[PDB]
Amino acid sequence: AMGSMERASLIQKAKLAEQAERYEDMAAFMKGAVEKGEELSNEERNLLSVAYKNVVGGQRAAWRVLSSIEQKSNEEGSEEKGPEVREYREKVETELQGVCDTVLGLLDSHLIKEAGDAESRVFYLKMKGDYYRYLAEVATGDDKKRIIDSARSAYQEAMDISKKEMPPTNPIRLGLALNFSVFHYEIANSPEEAISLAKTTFDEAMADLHTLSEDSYKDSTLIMQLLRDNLTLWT
Amino acid sequence: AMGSMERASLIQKAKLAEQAERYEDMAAFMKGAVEKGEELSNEERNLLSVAYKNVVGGQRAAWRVLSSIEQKSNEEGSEEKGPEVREYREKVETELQGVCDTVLGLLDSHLIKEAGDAESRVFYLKMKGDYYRYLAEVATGDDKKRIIDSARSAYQEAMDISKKEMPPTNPIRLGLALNFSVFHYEIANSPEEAISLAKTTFDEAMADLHTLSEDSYKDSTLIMQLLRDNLTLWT
Amino acid sequence: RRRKSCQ
Amino acid sequence: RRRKSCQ
Ligand SMILES: CN(CCS)C(=O)c1ccccc1
Ligand SMILES: CN(CCS)C(=O)c1ccccc1
Ligand SMILES: [Cl-]
Ligand SMILES: [Cl-]
Ligand SMILES: [Mg+2]
Ligand SMILES: [Mg+2]
Ligand SMILES: [Mg+2]
Ligand SMILES: [Mg+2]
Ligand SMILES: [Mg+2]
Ligand SMILES: [Mg+2]
Repeated sequence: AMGSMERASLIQKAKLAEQAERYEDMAAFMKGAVEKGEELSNEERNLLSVAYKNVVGGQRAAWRVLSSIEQKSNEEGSEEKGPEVREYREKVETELQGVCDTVLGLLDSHLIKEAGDAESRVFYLKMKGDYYRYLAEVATGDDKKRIIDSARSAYQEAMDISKKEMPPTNPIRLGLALNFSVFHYEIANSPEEAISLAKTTFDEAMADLHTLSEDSYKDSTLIMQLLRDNLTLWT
Repeated sequence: AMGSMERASLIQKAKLAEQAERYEDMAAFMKGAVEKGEELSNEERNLLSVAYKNVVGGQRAAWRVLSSIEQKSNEEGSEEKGPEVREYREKVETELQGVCDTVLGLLDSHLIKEAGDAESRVFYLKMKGDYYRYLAEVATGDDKKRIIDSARSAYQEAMDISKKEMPPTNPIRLGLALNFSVFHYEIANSPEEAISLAKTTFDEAMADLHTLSEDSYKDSTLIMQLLRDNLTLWT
Repeated sequence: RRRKSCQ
Repeated sequence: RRRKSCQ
């Protein structure tokens, strides 16, 4: 639907949509920009991520509300209210899966294969792990283990690159470690791995802060605090 | 699209959508329920109003953000950035107008004509004034005066009924007066009428509070405080 | 401070 | 308190 709009206009409108908190529009504009076939700059990758994280975040929050109602509906002593709660949870779930499949499709056609620099490749592989993680959050069937393994594999490739090619304070590296640690805790039933990863990431970043400017220090310490927040919650 | 779903299931799902903060879904479910052709109960009217107020409220907020950017873009000394800001403001505006036209269409086919009790009739005529008011907020052309007059006329009919048939503390009557006062202030360039209406509404409600239960007192005083907030802002 | 309408 | 991920 965005094929007739200039790439630069799509990027401009994505930024306007962000200012207006119109994240569905923002995501549609950024999808259009990706489909122009050119690589994304750092700023453009961030716009893509912000847009879809906000869209799926709303869907995930709604899914959790509905899933909890459905759970309570199926306890002993609860009254049969019909198929409606399940139907509506399924509707939201299918829409969420559709957004995840769209993002994964953009990554596969063809953002990842053209991404050669560590900053872009790690960013996109992190995103791939994230959207498989969101699929795993709602999965229950024959392919659930395979969805979890797809998330794990993308995160692991991103980790391997990030450790070789980025400093331990790099914000992308830090955010990847944060999210892979959440994957371990919440998805893979591996709380010890989650804690170990968060701790080693935090400690290795702390030791590298001395190399940074004031502005980079602020960026890195912000994400380190998210790691610390999880460690405090989990221990 | 909701023609195959039971009325009761649409109402149930509207309530689930509210809990999940999925207001677009909530509005679609309530539109489906209205289109079943039966009158709405008090609770169902409130669900319809909540759903569409939240949808259009998001659109209005986005329109104001974009309109302000467009304004700044057209000041002296600003740099030509192309048609994109105007285009995107127009896109949001058209979507907003579409929602208003949908609500007005439900009211006209056939909620108002079947509404005989004061509580339903005043409620729907207030809604008609509100959605014409939202159309007036974005109007600039040959029909703008006619849109403003349509809002005025609906509000005035609702006021006439409410004064004859409802006590001065009735929450629907109070909310109608609040919104008609905003219409006067913001739309009709009549700040004195807006202030006079808010003041007389507040004072007449205050004199009737003695008749109310604790719970009704809480309901009425909440809306009276909104009138007071506007009077404090405007004087 | 934005004026109030009936929400 | 909900755990943090990268927002
Ligand atoms: C509390 N409250 C909303 C603020 S006025 C109402 O009672 C109401 C009145 C008219 C229409 C819809 C809602
Ligand atoms: C601050 N912040 C988000 C919290 S980790 C980032 O810098 C980022 C890192 C990776 C991917 C997207 C954003
Ligand atoms: Cl449904
Ligand atoms: Cl547009
Ligand atoms: Mg399903
Ligand atoms: Mg390349
Ligand atoms: Mg490097
Ligand atoms: Mg227009
Ligand atoms: Mg009737
Ligand atoms: Mg009466």
